[PDB]
Amino acid sequence: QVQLQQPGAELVKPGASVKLSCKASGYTFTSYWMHWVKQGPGQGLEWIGEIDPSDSYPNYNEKFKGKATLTVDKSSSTAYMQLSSLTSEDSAVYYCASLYYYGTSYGVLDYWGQGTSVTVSSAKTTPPSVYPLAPGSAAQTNSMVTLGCLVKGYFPEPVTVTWNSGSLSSGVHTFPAVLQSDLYTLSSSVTVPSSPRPSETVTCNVAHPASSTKVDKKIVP
Amino acid sequence: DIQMTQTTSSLSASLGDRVTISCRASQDISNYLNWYQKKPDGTVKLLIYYTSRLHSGVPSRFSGSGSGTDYSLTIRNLEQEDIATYFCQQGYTLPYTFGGGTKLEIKRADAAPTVSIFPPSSEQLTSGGASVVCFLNNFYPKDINVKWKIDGSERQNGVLNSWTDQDSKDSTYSMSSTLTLTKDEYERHNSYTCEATHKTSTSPIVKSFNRNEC
Amino acid sequence: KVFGRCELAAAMKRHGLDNYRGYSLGNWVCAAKFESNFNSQATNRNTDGSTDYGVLQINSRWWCNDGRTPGSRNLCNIPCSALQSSDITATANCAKKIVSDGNGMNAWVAWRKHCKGTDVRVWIKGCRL
Repeated sequence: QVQLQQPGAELVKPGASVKLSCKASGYTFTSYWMHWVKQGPGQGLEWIGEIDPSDSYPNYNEKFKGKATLTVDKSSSTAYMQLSSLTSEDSAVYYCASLYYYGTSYGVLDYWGQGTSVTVSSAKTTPPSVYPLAPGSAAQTNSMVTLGCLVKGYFPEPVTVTWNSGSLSSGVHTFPAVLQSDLYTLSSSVTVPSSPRPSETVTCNVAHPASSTKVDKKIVP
Repeated sequence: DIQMTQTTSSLSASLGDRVTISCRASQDISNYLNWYQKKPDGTVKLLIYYTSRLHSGVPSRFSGSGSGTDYSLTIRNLEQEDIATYFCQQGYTLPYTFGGGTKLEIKRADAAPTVSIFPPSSEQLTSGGASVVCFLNNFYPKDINVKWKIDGSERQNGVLNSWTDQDSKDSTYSMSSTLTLTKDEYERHNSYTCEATHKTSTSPIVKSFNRNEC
Repeated sequence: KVFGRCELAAAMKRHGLDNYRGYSLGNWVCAAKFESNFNSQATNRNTDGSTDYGVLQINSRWWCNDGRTPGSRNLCNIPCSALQSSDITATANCAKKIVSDGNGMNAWVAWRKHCKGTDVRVWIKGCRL
């Protein structure tokens, strides 16, 4: 009943090309125009193209004329966007959408897809490096101690960080895996009363499904 | 193309107040204005087409208005799922252009960062690594400007931040601000500070550690 | 240029116009008849700066760009010149948006008047599509 399925993630090496795919259902494919919008990191949405399935007729955005290449396959009910010579900047979430129920003059895209997050990186599969963050000697000990970890240099996501196999993890703050030079870096900071440590001990457990390197570091001063 | 501008990138109010998101286009697009809601979920949904027509399915709460170069979405009683980002698009011509968005956020009472710097772990140092982590945690507003300094002067070419979207319990925020020098550089200076400016405090929040600690 | 009932009917079909939005070939060939009688250069000034071009009499306000029309929207992203040609690629596709704008083919008054409701089949009868 109008359904554009679309692959959630898509890792791509730079200099290569990816062929994103949007599969329709619930209506007569060729009798409706397909639309695609890009969402740049921390920016607005950009209209990139249009294509008519029936006569395979693309309608481009001057800007992208050369990056994106609309295409479609009727036997499969699927629109395809091919990003040519992919680069750093061209990493984001790309949406396919339709012009269905409303009159073409309204330009109202309705019934959108979920998304494909293309990530351009040449970094091969790599296991992280977990490091313990123990507070210093100094600091006239206040009611709370804040430990932390620096699970760094991994690729690609995800990575699960948990404290005391869940037991403790209830005052954690896990920061967003930012990427730099083809790799990611995460971190978590637990806050617990002073009374509990070094006595009772806390411990980060890092999970990197890919390398399958289950790690756990001791938080000791 | 036609420039669709939304002047306020983030807007806050509380769950029950009316919110009004603006959108102003470059030329008269004669009521051809649409509003889309992008939830943190990722999905996008049509709310209003042609300036004020509620797309089928939207709660009467959403209201559309304007005509000319000025337009605006106005939520009556802010609620749960309403916390997302709001885009406006024009239909008047090709290429279609959408606004940059307006992110809503639950308004809280102030706060101050609970900073806490960290020296490079002995382990990392083995591999010549040098990351001086600093955690500002539980602050509000999110408007927080940090400043890394190694032995006096500032540092920029190497800092690494990452925020944490408003928490489901209070609001606040938090950010890891890693600084990565090379082993050789770490051992070449001293007195590392994690300087942090943040409205709530008129005097800039400082936190530091000299290599000679233990 | 002038197309032969079948000549046109062929091209129209070769550029996915059959049943598009539920409109069968008959309707697009007839449409072209009482509109331009298969004459590519059939222009028509309007008391509104608009000029209708091509086989299908596509207007220059919303759908086409000719320069001289005030209030231009060029939704088909196409210069009017393209609707006056030896082929109907630009005219076929640009018609696809027009028929996708609300009330079907009633966008073409001649069609509403001389075609709405007849057995359009006759118009392609003999054409080896």
